[PDB]
Amino acid sequence: MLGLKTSIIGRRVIYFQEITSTNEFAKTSYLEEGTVIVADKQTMGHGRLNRKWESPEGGLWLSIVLSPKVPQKDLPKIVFLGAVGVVETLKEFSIDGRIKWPNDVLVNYKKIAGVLVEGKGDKIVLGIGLNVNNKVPNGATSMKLELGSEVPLLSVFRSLITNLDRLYLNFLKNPMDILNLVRDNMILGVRVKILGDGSFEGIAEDIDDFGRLIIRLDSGEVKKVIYGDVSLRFL
Amino acid sequence: MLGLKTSIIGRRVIYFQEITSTNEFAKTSYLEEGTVIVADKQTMGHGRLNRKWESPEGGLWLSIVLSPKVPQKDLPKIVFLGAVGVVETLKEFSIDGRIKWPNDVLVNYKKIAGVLVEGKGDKIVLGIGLNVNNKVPNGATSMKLELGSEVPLLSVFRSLITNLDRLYLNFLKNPMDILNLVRDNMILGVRVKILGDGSFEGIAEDIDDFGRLIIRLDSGEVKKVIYGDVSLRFL
Ligand SMILES: Nc1ncnc2c1ncn2[C@@H]1O[C@H](COP(=O)(O)OC(=O)CCCC[C@@H]2SC[C@@H]3NC(=O)N[C@@H]32)[C@@H](O)[C@H]1O
Ligand SMILES: Nc1ncnc2c1ncn2[C@@H]1O[C@H](COP(=O)(O)OC(=O)CCCC[C@@H]2SC[C@@H]3NC(=O)N[C@@H]32)[C@@H](O)[C@H]1O
Repeated sequence: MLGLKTSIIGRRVIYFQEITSTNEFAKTSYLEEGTVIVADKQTMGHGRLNRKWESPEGGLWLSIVLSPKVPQKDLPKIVFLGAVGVVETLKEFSIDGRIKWPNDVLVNYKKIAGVLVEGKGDKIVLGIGLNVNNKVPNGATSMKLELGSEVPLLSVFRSLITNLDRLYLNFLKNPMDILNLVRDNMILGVRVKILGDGSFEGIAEDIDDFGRLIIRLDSGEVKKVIYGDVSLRFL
Repeated sequence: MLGLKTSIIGRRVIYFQEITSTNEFAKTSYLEEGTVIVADKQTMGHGRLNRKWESPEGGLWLSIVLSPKVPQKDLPKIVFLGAVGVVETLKEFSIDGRIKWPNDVLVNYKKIAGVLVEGKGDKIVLGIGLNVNNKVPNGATSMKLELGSEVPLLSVFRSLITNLDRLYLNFLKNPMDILNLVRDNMILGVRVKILGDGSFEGIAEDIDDFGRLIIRLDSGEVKKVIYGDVSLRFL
């Protein structure tokens, strides 16, 4: 009854009034590629590790099952598909979303969305949490807060699914294309602090051909940060 | 992201762009009570007894998983729950539908919806097909044809699920209530013919406490028609 016209993402949609976590349900259940798991609220939503992701009613909490047939070397770029998809949807609603490498979307440096990709073999789960009309924690913002008025959640869902399907289809044929879109929508040219096994500061210059964040330290040393157990902090 | 407020029916919804039959999928898949299976189009939609149910885009094709902890005796009234639900939704949209025993909903004697209940063991599958914006078979009708305008399909879905949840919750406590609702919304006092072996004709007087159609033959003989492979023609 939703009348989705996408090719892969959105072929099927499983909606829940409440769920523990759409990413967990998607990882655990036997699902077809393109199936979207979405819930009004999550009781055990999580980000990066197992850090809690606030998922109250009013936001868009979903996960997408993917089985990309592209080269193994390209797989790490799925998180960017989610971030760019969110940015494109935000621009459709006239909200200035910008990507904070590697998985966050900010509006005036406040976190409006987070992307979490989890994989086990050939099955990849793309999770996206976007604050729409819900209350948010400190350090965050929402579409409603930025626009000053409520936004139809279903409209945001339709927009995002349409964008993700297009991005995913093109990723299958041109896996390098997404990097261009990321660079064009990412926060760069500013000082950042990279937190991981230790920490260092420098200018976030760009992302390379593998999506690694290129940082120029003050002494001129160039470091390449790869996606993993590393966080980014703006100064 | 649908924000459904129902108690049981609609706690979970599985949407398909395309499916063979929502009833078949509901019967062969483990699903919690209240799960709704809905699709934009069915390629193998079917009716009460070996007949195809045209399910093109624009219509509302869905199935609901139920597991009524009620006496065996009542199980056969589930079809009425669907029929009455459709009648209530149509009324909300300014359409006067009437029930043609035992599972049809007509508008000015033109079929606008059909109900199909299948008990395959543990669960009971309540299937409902309602013509909204889709093209229909000759002699049939749709909400769009009745209103002369495009009706938002999702609004019809929301309305119907809301009505069905209420009817079902009440049914679990007061199983006989549905009968009078059917009587007040069913086509009675007219002549009908029961086809097949032992065929006969008479006036459809009412439905009894078991949902059987009570027919008065011209001879004065009274016959009770049960659910099943029954074919009924208005004379
Ligand atoms: N609603 C919210 N908006 C902005 N920040 C939040 C937030 N809820 C919690 N936070 C904070 O932001 C941090 C998020 O950590 P990360 O940057 O590593 O992590 C992320 O940004 C990934 C979040 C993915 C969420 C979606 S919801 C659908 C799917 N199902 C799930 O269970 N997860 C995914 C936490 O440390 C929190 O303190
Ligand atoms: N779309 C339509 N609108 C009105 N009449 C139709 C129609 N499609 C077919 N018909 C005719 O109406 C009669 C219907 O037969 P019955 O009275 O036995 O049967 C019914 O009316 C029950 C139909 C149930 C349909 C739903 S769709 C969701 C779920 N998934 C399924 O596969 N089925 C259920 C047939 O003899 C057809 O000629």
